[PDB]
Amino acid sequence: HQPLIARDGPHPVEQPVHNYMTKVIDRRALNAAFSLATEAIALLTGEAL
Amino acid sequence: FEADIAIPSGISRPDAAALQRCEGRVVFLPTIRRQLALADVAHESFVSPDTLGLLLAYRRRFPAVITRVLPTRIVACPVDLGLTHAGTVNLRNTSPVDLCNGDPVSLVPPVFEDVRLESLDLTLRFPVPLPTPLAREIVARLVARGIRDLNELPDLNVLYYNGARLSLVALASVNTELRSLVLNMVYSITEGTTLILTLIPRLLALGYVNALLQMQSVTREAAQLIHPEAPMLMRRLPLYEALVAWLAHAGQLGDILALAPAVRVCTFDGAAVVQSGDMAPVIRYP
Amino acid sequence: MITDCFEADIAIPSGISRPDAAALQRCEGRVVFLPTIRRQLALADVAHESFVSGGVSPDTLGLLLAYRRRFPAVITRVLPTRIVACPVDLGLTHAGTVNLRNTSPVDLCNGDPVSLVPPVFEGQATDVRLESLDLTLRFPVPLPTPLAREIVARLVARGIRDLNDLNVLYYNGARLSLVADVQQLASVNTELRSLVLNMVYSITEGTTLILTLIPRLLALSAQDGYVNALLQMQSVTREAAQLIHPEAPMLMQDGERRLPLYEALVAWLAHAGQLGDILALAPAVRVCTFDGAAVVQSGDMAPVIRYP
Amino acid sequence: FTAADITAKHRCLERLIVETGSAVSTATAASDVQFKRPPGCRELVEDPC
Amino acid sequence: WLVDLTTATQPSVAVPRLTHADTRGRPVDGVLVTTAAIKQRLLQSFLKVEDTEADVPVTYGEMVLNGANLVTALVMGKAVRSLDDVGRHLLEMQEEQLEANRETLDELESAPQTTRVRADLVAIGDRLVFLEALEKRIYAATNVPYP
Amino acid sequence: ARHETGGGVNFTLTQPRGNVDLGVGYTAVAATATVRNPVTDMGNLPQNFYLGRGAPPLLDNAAAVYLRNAVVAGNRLGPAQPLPVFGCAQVPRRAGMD
Amino acid sequence: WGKDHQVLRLSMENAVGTVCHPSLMNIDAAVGGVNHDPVEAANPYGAYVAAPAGPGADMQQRFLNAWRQRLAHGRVRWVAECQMTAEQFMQPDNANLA
Amino acid sequence: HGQDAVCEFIATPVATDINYFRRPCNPRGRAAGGVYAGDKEGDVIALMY
Amino acid sequence: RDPPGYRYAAAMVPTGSILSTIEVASHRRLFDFFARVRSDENSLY
Repeated sequence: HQPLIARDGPHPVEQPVHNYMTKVIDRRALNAAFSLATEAIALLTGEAL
Repeated sequence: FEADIAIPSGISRPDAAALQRCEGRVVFLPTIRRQLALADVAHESFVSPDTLGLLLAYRRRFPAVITRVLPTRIVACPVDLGLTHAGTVNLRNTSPVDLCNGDPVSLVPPVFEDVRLESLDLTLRFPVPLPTPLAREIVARLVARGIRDLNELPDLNVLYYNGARLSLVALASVNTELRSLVLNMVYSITEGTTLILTLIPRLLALGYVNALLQMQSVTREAAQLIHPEAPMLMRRLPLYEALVAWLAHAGQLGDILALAPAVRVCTFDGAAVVQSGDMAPVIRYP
Repeated sequence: MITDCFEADIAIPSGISRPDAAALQRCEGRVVFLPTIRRQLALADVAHESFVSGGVSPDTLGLLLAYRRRFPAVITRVLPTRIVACPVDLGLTHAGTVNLRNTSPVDLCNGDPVSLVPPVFEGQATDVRLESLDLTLRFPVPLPTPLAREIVARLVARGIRDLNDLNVLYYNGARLSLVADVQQLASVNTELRSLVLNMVYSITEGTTLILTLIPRLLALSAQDGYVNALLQMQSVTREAAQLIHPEAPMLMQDGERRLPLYEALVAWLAHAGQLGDILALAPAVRVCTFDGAAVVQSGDMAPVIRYP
Repeated sequence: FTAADITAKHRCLERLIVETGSAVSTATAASDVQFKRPPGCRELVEDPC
Repeated sequence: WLVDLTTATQPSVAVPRLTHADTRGRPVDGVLVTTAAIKQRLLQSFLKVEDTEADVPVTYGEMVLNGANLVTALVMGKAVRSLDDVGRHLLEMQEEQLEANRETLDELESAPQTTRVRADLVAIGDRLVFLEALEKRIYAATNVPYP
Repeated sequence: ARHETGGGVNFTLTQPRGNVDLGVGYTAVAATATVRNPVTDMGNLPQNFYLGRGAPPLLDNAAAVYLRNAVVAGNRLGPAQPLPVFGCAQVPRRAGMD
Repeated sequence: WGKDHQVLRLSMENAVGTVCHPSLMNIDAAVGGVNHDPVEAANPYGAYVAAPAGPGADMQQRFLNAWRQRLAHGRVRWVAECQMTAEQFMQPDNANLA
Repeated sequence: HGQDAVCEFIATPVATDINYFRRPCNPRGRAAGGVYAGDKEGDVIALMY
Repeated sequence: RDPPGYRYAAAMVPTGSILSTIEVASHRRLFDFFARVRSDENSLY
């Protein structure tokens, strides 16, 4: 909303003004990389035990 | 494997329907990466190239066939990697040529006749997926038309494929768009046939190679050499350094003009002939 | 798996000194030419002593000519008793991401196909010699294809000088010089015959139309700055118009139903445009990094996807 | 000199002041001498010019 | 000059979940971020630290679609942040009265758990400000450059 | 996600997020304080155009080749290898910078 | 002053790579583009050259007699501009900037 | 006073501007040293000679 | 462009107040749906 201040003429009279608006989100992400090693696959699975 | 292409927000009602219209159409993405922006796909990212420029840039970039198109992101499955992972992806014809079963399919820049997103202010030029026997003919016709426009014929404007008439004419933009190919094809021949003309009379050395040469040139090449030298003449010419710059140039145009397939079409429980406008079940892995 | 990974096993011998066994683990992704596609080979079937003919060690030109008789394989993993490799000619991996290593002084880019060359460069002919077995391994040099089409053109043209300088390149501002070396006559005549059979086959009756268009080009090159930058300062067609005034034949035999210009280009592409593949070997590999960068530097490993 | 850029930009001031802090460099500081920027990476720079 | 960093901006909506504050309870009005270099020069001379350990909320917030707000996501195709309230007060309002200043729905949340935390508090003019340089906590021996 | 290279199995991890500026007007301000090392040396490096292409040459191949050589030669910048048609022009690489 | 506090020198002779490029005698993009809208004809006194008239003497009298009104129509461009001070010359007083 | 520094003399052309000497310089006429070089094998000499 | 007008029934019950007050129209481009009203308007109802 916006306030007013009255005035004398001959200024044309001013009326209350209401501002409406909406905003829109913007989308993002993050990234990281975990990589294992080959043999580490064997051991965890148990294949090399 | 599948990559995502994020649509930036602020899409109108027809432009969001415009990405819905191009369901299974080809997209080149620069690097295989999980997140990727839609500016990288667009025609603005190619800087603007002519049809010699786009054939270079379709050899550096990585083609992906668009699968399901979500309102927030475009999902793309690349051909070199995830198509060895995912077996069959649908792909939509845009060509005027019906794809038969088991055709090696290449993609060609749209020389014949292009979705522009007005809210985003970028254009998306897609290639035209037509098979490799036509792809080697249509480019070879359009280069050969460009030479007869450098002084046409009653023929050469008409192709027949699968019983159907093709029309390359449907033009003055096309002949100037494809012009930097023509200036390379004319250069790569006329520099070639003069080095042959400057080295066979230079050596003609007889071990058996000249016996292989002149017998194969017996009224075939030496008469072609003499009829060229009749329309010619017979300091030290910089000959041996002109070989290098030609072989580096001649071997380069063979890779632009190769137009190698990516796609093979193994249809199953469907028509053997995929029409124009329809989708074709598409694989690249044996 | 058998179609995806078909992993040849170079067996390592029994007695290897730790100076030489640790030399193999420094050679993780390099290129090994398997003579066949057996699942069991030996290092004596891989090394440079396997590469020799009877008493005749091949020069750097002829050493290309027996790469293409074998099967280029990238080593994937070097166990202490054997060395595992993936032959490129079948299929690389399941998901298909193998690693080379740049032994070249040249960086790569994404999408660049990789042609491999014998070790031509100066200060680079680097052979791992296993002194505890007497086995030298000439690991080849992987390069981008606008280099290997140029180097093979330098090595072919230098031998044809010897039947009667050239040895300096530039790649991205890096002056690199290749080794000027003696070249054997048996290797050059295989290269020399491979040109002239392929060039003369690339001439057809349509080519006499195109030779009329030479003084059009010097008429055109003085106007456009592109053709003026296309021809060169050192071309032949700039001299072969001022000595050559050709004229086209007016009629041709059945000259209405045949296409003169169309038959020349296809006969050109299938014999002369193919020719850079004929002298060298084919780039069966290109580089597709996922997330790192656009450029794989020298010495760093590089992810790899098969190339049609 | 390029006209198609100056004609392109909009005339809101509220906006430009935000952008010419965060705007994007034409050159690169990673090259050997100085280059048009490769397509890969982006250097936020403030051009008062 | 620092007084002109801080007075040129216009405070935003008041969410009384945050409540970053002193060990006195005076709430923190803002944040500075500098390099490690500038931070000293300001602390040596130009500024004084009015407090050391700050009280900080712990938990995030959570918006879950459980409830009638879910059905509308599926059936209606839309969602409203808390519809279990807006949906309510569009009933009572429909009956009782009119009051311009109302009880803001955001207000009625209970406070998060606040703990003790160490960060420099500085008073530039009238407002307390977290004065902070992250390049040690973060960006330490990670190769990412400091934005 | 999950991915595999050279036997190594990559795990890549993403979280999506979103931002809104819930202030009306300027809620934040950047201010330049000091200056570090100016990165670009302030030098005198002239620009050749002979790197360039798209300028129709002068009609006499005796003069064009005369100039090009008589300028591009021994130049901090101008092309090492004469301009390839479709490659990238490359600038000589210096032995070392200061 | 250079970066490192050297006195550096820049001069004409470094202008070569720019000027000496043949492209400065590239025009047509100009003349082809300034003639878009048709332009008038001034007193073409410097813009026209004739074929030599037959008589040696009578030639100039022919000249004067035929060109009288031609020199009385407007004023000769290249002479009027002789009195323009530089500062006067740049102002949009002389339409001949364009 | 103390041990005497041993001067030496390198002959140079008379033209070379003194301004090469009004800030610390290398006598040899060209900057030597590995510090300045790049990463390549031939650099250190390439700078030198 | 798709600038859907905001939802008055929801905004009838706000989550939290704004704080600073400024002429808003001075800088529009931050927003999407932006509307001025003089003292009242018919579409509000």
